[PDB]
Amino acid sequence: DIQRGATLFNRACIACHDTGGNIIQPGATLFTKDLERNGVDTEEEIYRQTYFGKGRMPGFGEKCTPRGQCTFGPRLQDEEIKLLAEFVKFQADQGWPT
Ligand code: HEC
Repeated sequence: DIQRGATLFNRACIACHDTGGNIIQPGATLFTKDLERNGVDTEEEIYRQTYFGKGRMPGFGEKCTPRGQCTFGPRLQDEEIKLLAEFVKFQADQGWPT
């Protein structure tokens, strides 16, 4: 559900990945070229990074561990992270339409 994925992305991701970008770390946007260069232009890789995190990208998964590498907010359920990974892949493929 793209409507549902957009809503969840808007509240859990968009402040950092504004319209597909990255306000913290240049080179690590959600655009296809950056995802590709970073080895993560697949739903499975997007899911894994969202779940466990990397660098200053917090992990959101329920079993993300250790505590310090994960969001200090609530964790996301597996189904939510799957929706988000699908949504990011779809948007990146589409070129992040505005
Ligand atoms: C909400 C759940 C999300 C989702 C789906 C993603 N993020 Fe982030 N992200 C942030 C930073 C600093 C990075 C770079 C980390 C590094 O260089 O080691 C990332 C990276 C990603 C990717 C990979 C992008 C790439 O081109 O390699 C993906 C798929 C991704 N994120 C998804 C920063 C943040 C945040 C700032 C506090 C927040 C919030 C999020 N990300 C949230 C999400």
